[PDB]
Amino acid sequence: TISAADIEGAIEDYVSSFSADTEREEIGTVIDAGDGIAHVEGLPSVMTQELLEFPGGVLGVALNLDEHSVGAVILGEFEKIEEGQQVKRTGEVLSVPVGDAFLGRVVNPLGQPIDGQGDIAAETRRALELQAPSVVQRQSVSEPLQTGIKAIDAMTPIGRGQRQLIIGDRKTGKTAVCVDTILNQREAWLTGDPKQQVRCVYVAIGQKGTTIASVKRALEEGGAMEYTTIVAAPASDAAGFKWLAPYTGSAIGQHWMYNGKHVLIVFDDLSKQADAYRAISLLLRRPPGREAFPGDVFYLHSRLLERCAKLSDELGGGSMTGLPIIETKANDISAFIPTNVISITDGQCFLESDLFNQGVRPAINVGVSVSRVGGAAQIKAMKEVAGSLRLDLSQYRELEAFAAFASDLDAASKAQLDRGARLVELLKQPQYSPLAVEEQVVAIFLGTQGHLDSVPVEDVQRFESELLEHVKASHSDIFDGIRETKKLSEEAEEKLVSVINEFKKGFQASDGSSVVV
Amino acid sequence: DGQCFLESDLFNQGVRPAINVGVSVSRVGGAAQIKAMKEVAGSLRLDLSQ
Amino acid sequence: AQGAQQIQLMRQQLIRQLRTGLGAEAVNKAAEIVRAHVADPQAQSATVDRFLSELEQMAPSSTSRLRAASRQSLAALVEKFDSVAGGLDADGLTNLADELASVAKLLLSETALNKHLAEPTDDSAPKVRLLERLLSDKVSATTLDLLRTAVSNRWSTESNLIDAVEHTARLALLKRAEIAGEVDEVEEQLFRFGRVLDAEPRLSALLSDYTTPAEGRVALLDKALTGRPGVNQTAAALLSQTVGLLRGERADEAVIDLAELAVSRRGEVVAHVSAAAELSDAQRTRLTEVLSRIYGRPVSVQLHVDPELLGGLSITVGDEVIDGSIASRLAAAQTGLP
Amino acid sequence: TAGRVVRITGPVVDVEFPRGSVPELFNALHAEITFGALAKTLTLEVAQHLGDSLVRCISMQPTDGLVRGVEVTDTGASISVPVGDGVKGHVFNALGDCLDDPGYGKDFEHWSIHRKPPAFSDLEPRTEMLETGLKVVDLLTPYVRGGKIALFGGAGVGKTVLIQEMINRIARNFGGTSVFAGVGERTREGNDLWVELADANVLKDTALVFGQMDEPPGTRMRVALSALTMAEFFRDEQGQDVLLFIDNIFRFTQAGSEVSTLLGRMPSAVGYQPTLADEMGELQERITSTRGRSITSMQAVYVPADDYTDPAPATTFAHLDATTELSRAVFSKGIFPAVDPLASSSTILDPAIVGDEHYRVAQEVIRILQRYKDLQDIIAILGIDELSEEDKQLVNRARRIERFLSQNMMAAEQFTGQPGSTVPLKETIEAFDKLTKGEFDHLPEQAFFLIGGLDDLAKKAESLGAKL
Amino acid sequence: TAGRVVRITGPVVDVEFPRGSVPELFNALHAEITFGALAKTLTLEVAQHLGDSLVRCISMQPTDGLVRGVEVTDTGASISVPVGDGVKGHVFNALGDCLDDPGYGKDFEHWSIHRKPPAFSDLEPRTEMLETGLKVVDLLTPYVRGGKIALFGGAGVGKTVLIQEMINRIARNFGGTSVFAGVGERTREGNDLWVELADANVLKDTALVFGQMDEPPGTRMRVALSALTMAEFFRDEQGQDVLLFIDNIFRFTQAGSEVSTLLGRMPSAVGYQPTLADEMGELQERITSTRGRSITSMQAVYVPADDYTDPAPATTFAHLDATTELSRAVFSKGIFPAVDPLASSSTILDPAIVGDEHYRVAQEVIRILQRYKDLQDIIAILGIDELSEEDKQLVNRARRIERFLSQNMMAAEQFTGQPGSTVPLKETIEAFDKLTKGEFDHLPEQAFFLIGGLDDLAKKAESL
Amino acid sequence: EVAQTLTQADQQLSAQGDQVRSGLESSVDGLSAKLASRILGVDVNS
Ligand SMILES: Nc1ncnc2c1ncn2[C@@H]1O[C@H](COP(=O)(O)OP(=O)(O)OP(=O)(O)O)[C@@H](O)[C@H]1O
Ligand SMILES: Nc1ncnc2c1ncn2[C@@H]1O[C@H](COP(=O)(O)OP(=O)(O)O)[C@@H](O)[C@H]1O
Ligand SMILES: Nc1ncnc2c1ncn2[C@@H]1O[C@H](COP(=O)(O)OP(=O)(O)O)[C@@H](O)[C@H]1O
Ligand SMILES: [Mg+2]
Ligand SMILES: [Mg+2]
Repeated sequence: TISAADIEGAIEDYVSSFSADTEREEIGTVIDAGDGIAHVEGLPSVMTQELLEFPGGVLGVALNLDEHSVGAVILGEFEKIEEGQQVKRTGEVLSVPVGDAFLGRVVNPLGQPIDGQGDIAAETRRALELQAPSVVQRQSVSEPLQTGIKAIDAMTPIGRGQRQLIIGDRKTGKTAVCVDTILNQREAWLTGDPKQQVRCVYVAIGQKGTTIASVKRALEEGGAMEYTTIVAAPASDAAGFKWLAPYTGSAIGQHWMYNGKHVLIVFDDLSKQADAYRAISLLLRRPPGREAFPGDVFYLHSRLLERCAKLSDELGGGSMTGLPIIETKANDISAFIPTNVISITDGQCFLESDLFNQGVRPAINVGVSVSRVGGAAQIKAMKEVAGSLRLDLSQYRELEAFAAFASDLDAASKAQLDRGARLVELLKQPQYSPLAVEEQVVAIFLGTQGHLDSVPVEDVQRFESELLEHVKASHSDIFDGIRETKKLSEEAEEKLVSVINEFKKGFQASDGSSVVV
Repeated sequence: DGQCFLESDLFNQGVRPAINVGVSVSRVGGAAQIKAMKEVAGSLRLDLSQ
Repeated sequence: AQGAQQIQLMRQQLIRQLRTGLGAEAVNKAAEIVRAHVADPQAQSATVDRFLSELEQMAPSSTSRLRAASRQSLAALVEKFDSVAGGLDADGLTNLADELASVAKLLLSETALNKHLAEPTDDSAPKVRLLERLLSDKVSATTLDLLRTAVSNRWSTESNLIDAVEHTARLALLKRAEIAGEVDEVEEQLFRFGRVLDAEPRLSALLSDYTTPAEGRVALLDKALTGRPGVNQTAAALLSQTVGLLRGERADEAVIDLAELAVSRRGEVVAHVSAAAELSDAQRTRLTEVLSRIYGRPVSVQLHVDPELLGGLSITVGDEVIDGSIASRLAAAQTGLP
Repeated sequence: TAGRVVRITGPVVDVEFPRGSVPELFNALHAEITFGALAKTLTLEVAQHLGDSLVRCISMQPTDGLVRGVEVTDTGASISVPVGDGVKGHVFNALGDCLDDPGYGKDFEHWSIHRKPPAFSDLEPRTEMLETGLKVVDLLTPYVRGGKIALFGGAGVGKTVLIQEMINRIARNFGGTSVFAGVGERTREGNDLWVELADANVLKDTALVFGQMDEPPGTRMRVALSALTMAEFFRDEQGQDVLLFIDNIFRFTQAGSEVSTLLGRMPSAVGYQPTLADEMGELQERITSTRGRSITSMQAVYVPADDYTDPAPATTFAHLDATTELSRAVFSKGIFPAVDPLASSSTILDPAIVGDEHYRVAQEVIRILQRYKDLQDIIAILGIDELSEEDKQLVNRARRIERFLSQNMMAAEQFTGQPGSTVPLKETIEAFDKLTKGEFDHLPEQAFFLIGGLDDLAKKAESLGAKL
Repeated sequence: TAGRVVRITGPVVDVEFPRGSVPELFNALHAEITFGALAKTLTLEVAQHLGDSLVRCISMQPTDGLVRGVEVTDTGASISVPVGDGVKGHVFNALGDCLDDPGYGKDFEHWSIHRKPPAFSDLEPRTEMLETGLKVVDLLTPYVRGGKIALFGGAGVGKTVLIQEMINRIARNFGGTSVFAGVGERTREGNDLWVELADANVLKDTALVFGQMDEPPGTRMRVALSALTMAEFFRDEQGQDVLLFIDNIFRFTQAGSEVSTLLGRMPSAVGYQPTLADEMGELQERITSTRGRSITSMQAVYVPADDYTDPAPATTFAHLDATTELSRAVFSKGIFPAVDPLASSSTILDPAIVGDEHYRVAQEVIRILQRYKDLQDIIAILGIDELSEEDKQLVNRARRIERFLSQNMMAAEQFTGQPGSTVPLKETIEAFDKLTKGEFDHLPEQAFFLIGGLDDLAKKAESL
Repeated sequence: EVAQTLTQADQQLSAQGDQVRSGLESSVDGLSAKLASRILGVDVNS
């Protein structure tokens, strides 16, 4: 029922209100151009990092300023640049629109929608290079950010305002972990309380377009597009777009954060951004260093990642949580960019191909993964249940060499071996299935209280799942108590124990045995 | 179109020519052999690799 | 719900497509309408008048390649030339310009001499002794003193020294023009020659090359461009001298620089104005006054008609342009439509 | 209004033009080499505007015999290649000239080889299996119809043999059009493929575009674009399913790196051009299926020096839906195809798409092979007899599984004399389920080497003195 | 006499000054970014004299929004930080600006951060021991007065509590002060340290200087010198013992490498700056004892790739006098401080320095602990009863020794009401000599937890 | 069901868009003249 009235009114309002009164403009000339870099003479009053307009609506960013000319990174359609073209200065450094209308949209590093869903109504504009919150503008990270992944939420917990690196080889399950976190934020979104809601920003750098589409489909299937924005800089985009995409996502998240909201931003992945920045720097003839990177690549990533902060109560108490992704080659965490990002972040989740092939999914290496925030980012129940996990798993890894000599081992060593095997089975989790904090608490309680000791290892997973189902269908009061009080009360604990024993009476091992007692 | 890899370790062992059978290959294969040789040496390289 | 969202989104997309098509058709129709409107030259005059009124409303506001040492030394040399030329006669000015051009060509030829005269050194008296032993009496007193001053000061690069000498020569000739009271004619001729050279790349390329003999190139310029009957003598002499002393600078660019220097000699600012058609005397006075007010300094307007303007004016001063072009308005309309 | 050559250095040529006649970037220019022995017409692609009306260009043909100051003509457009149904059944070079019939296709529609990729809103994930009949590929690295598939490997591990095998299995019974892009590969291989397609009767449905490793770097840079332009025409205009084969896509990157330093670009890490990722991204993002328009692309990716951490393959990995990684170790063990089952991957290998049974069997196979890889060093030093009984069982199972992943291929007969075989997906899943349970532990491992399905296994075991 | 910006390349800025007004090397120049969003005052540090009145400088702040030709003002002196007792209890950056109170200290005496080490004749030729009062450190890894102590430890090992304890002990026992230098400091961690020190009430005795991660490499390079200058004022003008904390020194080295790369210098081996050793020596030689006063430094050291032969740790360890390794294994046992007695070491645990009795007792303790570590595997797998009787005796003695190395720290009083203890060196030596002889093997294990000398041991023994 | 609804809605929208394109062709002249007058700066009915 498209009426021509709206089209006519819109075009009439455009034309009638169209005024292009002449304004004095500083203009330079393109003196040379090559592979995404244009050198432009003139523009004496241009600012460093200013945005420049080239004919045909092409955009550049002034990076190299010298007496002879200005070096400009072309943000797209570089083939349209020609020697002699007139370049205008916009008088503005890079900035992006920001507002609540960006939720559920896919935009490019300039904030322009690329999902084909029309315009985005911008609340305001934010410069990409605004300073991060100062040392005295923050408060200690204390609120948990539940990823829904038991391994992370128990071993390397993430708090709101924390920067947790996700580092590993390709195809180790990093994007899966980040997408699981974003999906897990859905219940908090449905709560409707801004103190619990988490707005998600997924920044895709260098990924092929179909991969970004697959990620968007995964988010939609879980209803995460309602509170998620995607900043996309696919592999076909200019190096400038790949360099700027994390800053655009950070600017949107910062607009939300400074208004008292809590934001989760994923950078997938910063290695591609570093490569794009290196390409730009080399094409600008800036001196190279190790791995040919410029002398400010660490500055690049550190300035990006220090904007993720937990703001003080004076500034609204908002927060932005960073989940940068780093792809290692042959698990070389000693490489330049992995070293920088590891030094920058507050904790690391190391994913490994060998663990993944062993069936340990998510393939997080609990031995080396760390979270410096630690228990401050956990609820009391998780702190209590997960206290012994680290030492138990370390002892299990120590004892694994004696798997076949269990008879020779004394009672304590054999018990530790069995407990560790069951705990490793417990930390396994299927993809696209985050768990609520109460369910994670109950599962870890099963693991660490010996209630899986009688269950065969090969059945542990199934047992857990079924048990978590059973409670959710008949004893949800346990989950409700955990969620409301954030601790496992003694009465709730004993009720859970009785429920576990009855369910064990009801459960069947895959080998036809009995799991009772 | 293929390579004959020669190793000093094989040479010192008495394998002369010291052709490393596993990583040495001809990209033309049986087309470069007479029928009798192709018949008697069809799977010799794979057999020696195994 | 996802399906309903998709249906609504496709409806909105079709609405957007219709909007874009309607806007494009409207822009084309308006372009034809304005093209018809500018058929009458009175329409062009009216558009220029409106743009000049806008400029009158527009609020006012406020060589660079030389490095520090070279720029300071050239400043000293030009000040010395100004002091020398306090009362110099026109014939003396012509002779001084010719002698300075000869010295510049000599420095170009004697690469070792130029390098030894250009190497920075704190002391200057030995340089003066060398210069005197070279051409103490061959040239007049004024030229010898000017060369002494030039070699005294410090030059960031060797080439700059030659440039300095050439600059002096130009100034001398311009001074002669000032004495002749014909600087307007020389400026007009220089701008005309620069414009024709810019529009004639082949002659500019042939004249710009420095490998061919200088005398032959000057003769070619004379029998081709500057030997015509209706040419100012002073402008022709200046152009011939600069082409004979070209170190590699492009001929059209060199002529434009010469015209810029000639106008700057009066303190004016050269404003390049593109128009749809030639302006009137009242329009020219209005434009000159308004440009001077906007930039404060007096402005000399070099009108350059172009038919694609369709109206208004496109003014360029320094590195800053005011684009009253109607074509620019059409481009804005064609790029601003949703 | 014509330019002139100013500087010549290898394949890079500087050309000076008059004011306002500087050709746009990527424009094709023409120059003459008049020396009798090497007389020809150079096609130069404008690569950079150097300023002062100078342009740096890459020569598409060898510059031997080129003279400074010769006239350079601007065509006003990029390199363009013929498009249409007429290109099917013919062999072209990077410039669109018909090799097997010179002058053919000159009257066809011509498309510029430089083109923007599909808009993001037009992109659609593909999650449909493309059954091949190869056990390892079908089980552990299932290919995607309409998706991007790559074969990674070092020199001489079987990338080309597997490409020919997939042409035999997929293209032979393909309804739509096929495009093969020989990019910086052996001319002998190109001739062999041409003859093989002619004999198989697949040539009539195939467009071949060859730029060989003997060509200058510019041809190796642009031949992939030419073939992709033909494939893009088939996808967008004719609206039919397209099979695209590229061998070897790494040669595009290698030629780019070859000319990078002569173009004045400061080298990046490992001697590659600074623009490696951006150029590869443009080219790869053009190779894709849009909504309703399917291109199934299979690319051979050379891994320099077997180093999978090399920036070229590392950057290429991000552009694939499925990757079959060939290993030198597997090759040297005599296992063909030399697929590394632990390093290869596929995006559709999840229970939702392939089903619970397929996923579980594949994961069990991967787990067993990973454990065997872990135990190999211990077996080498201390011997198998020092392993636990369960580990001995797993080692035997893993050896049998790794042998059974090998297969006699149709394209491998020329190398072994054994005719190839094809295994249905259901049979593969059942056989590997049986293997992972130790149902064939009693058979010798040699019985599992280079065979097809379970019937072949039984026959070979009987020939070796054992009963399946 | 003011300059002007000519070239801008990231944090590298070229400035042209009049002929006779070129600033000296390392002079601080001021420029203005007037763009509203990014308005600020850039501090540039003159790095090179390029000739023709051009200088090349490193911007201490991001140069986004800077325009060519803007006026550049020479301050006439290098970066200068405020000094005096007024800097205690406040947080500063590498440029001397107070972060918790902008403008504070702008009127104090200001000292240039580039200073020479003490004259060769003014150096103390004889090494001295810094009696901290902690049993483990004093006995096994004595700290050198005016020396350098590397600190190793992951998260959740007590490193922050150890730093607070050292602040307490230098302020109380030595009547000194502390300067914390957060090099490459994470802003979250800097804020956490600020609040923690304020809560523990030791902030009044500490001056915090933060060069944050999100700042260009220049400030991360110069923050260590700034903190060292404050400490040097405390040592030389106030005649106080100073304890300087550097975290992380490797980040200082890496910032130096980044600056060297930005200036176009050709990298040395493994990509480090050619002057790596020179920079490290310039920083470290200023930390010494002189005229009876000293600056003792405890520096967190990062070892790339865990490769101790890497040029950065290799150059750093040329100046370190002691090493303290904090281990999660010790921490889990409840032993505080969680110093690994076997991994930690000191270069002055030599009879010629600490005395023969001290060395003998320390060696006996180390031997017992090493044998216990060796028997740990048998204990864990085969069981304790599997061991011989002598092995059981040594296990008991080693357990008592290792629990006795724990101490009730002053910083721990904020967690448990019990205050801290200071064990004199002689008391520690004699107590551990008695313990190694097995004269307390009959006492309960818990009696050796978190106590001071022998009097506390007896008091807790009677309590059990 | 979603696919069937999508195709039917696509056909309906295409038909409606054809109708709207036919309808809107009358008012382009007036708004184009208004745009020309605005850019020219003089109100011209033409
Ligand atoms: N918890 C999990 N359980 C099972 N499979 C998983 C799990 N997490 C990820 N996967 C699978 O592992 C493969 C790699 O996952 P993912 O793409 O998230 O990894 P990545 O490291 O981000 O990869 P890439 O290098 O392609 O960016 C995919 O098949 C994904 O389905
Ligand atoms: N399936 C196979 N069976 C037997 N031999 C093979 C097989 N695949 C490859 N080979 C051998 O390995 C060589 C390398 O194969 P090819 O793919 O042509 O090289 P590349 O791997 O470098 O592309 C072949 O020439 C052939 O001799
Ligand atoms: N001596 C001690 N007594 C009581 N608690 C301690 C002691 N040492 C450390 N802790 C506890 O251990 C934790 C260590 O954290 P922190 O001091 O930040 O060091 P790190 O940075 O190594 O984690 C602290 O939260 C503290 O409560
Ligand atoms: Mg990923
Ligand atoms: Mg090949």
